[PDB]
Amino acid sequence: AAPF
Amino acid sequence: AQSVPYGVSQIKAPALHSQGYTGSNVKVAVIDSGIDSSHPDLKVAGGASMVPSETNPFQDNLLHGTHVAGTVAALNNSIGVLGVAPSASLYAVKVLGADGSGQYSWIINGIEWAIANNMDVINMSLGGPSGSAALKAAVDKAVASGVVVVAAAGNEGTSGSSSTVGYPGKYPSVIAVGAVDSSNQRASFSSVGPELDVMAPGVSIQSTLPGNKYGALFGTSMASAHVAGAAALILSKHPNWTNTQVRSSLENTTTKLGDSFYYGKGLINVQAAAQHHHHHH
Ligand SMILES: [Ca+2]
Repeated sequence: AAPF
Repeated sequence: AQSVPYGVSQIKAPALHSQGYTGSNVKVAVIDSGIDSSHPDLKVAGGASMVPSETNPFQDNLLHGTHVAGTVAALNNSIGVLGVAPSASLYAVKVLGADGSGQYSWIINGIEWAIANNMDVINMSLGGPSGSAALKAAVDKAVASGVVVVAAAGNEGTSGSSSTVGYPGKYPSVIAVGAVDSSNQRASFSSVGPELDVMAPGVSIQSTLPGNKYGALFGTSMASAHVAGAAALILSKHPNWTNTQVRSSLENTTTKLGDSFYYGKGLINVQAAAQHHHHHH
């Protein structure tokens, strides 16, 4: 994941 | 002087503040890059870091979790901004490394931490492009335990006729939040698909940033923050509502906008949500  | 970012007003948070509904005693996990606890406009209650290299969840290296936190619960005072739920008990759950990514295992660790430490609301202002059965199990378990689970829908825009909603946003147990601007127009980056549940302000959102700063960010992360804060306002008026009742209150009282594939149910109205859950009865 990564920041949205 | 305190500024109330327009997004807080756009969702009708201030009408609830005046009645004494501010998120008091509601525990909100910001599952993200951490939260700067030294910020004068944030009161961090606790939290955890699930990042191997990064033991401190109060060190926000990505300047992201702090911004999300401030939309959820920036303090009501004479400085800075104002949270949707300015009395909420704020938890820094760091699952994103300084490099800009995190493992789903670290997200699951945060979710399991949030169940074990009795968070009322999980906000996952993050996601990845592919699923995992493990991540779904984890958000399903959080929902089974009565946690309101909010996630950013993703920033992938349109892709022909396909859902571009990220994970864990895409899972039915999760409230998937897309981004509108101040005109209630969908932000071009906002992920689309039938998994989209609601919209909230996601463009030019002023919030807290590390080192006693403020700034505007854009993303479905900002939108999800509004909805997690909204969940906290609702629970500060209706503490025994189930997570399902809280979800229905937000989804069933929206301002309808465009097609459900692009806007879900439309823009949340936390004042309308706080009247009644509209789940069954
Ligand atoms: Ca403030």
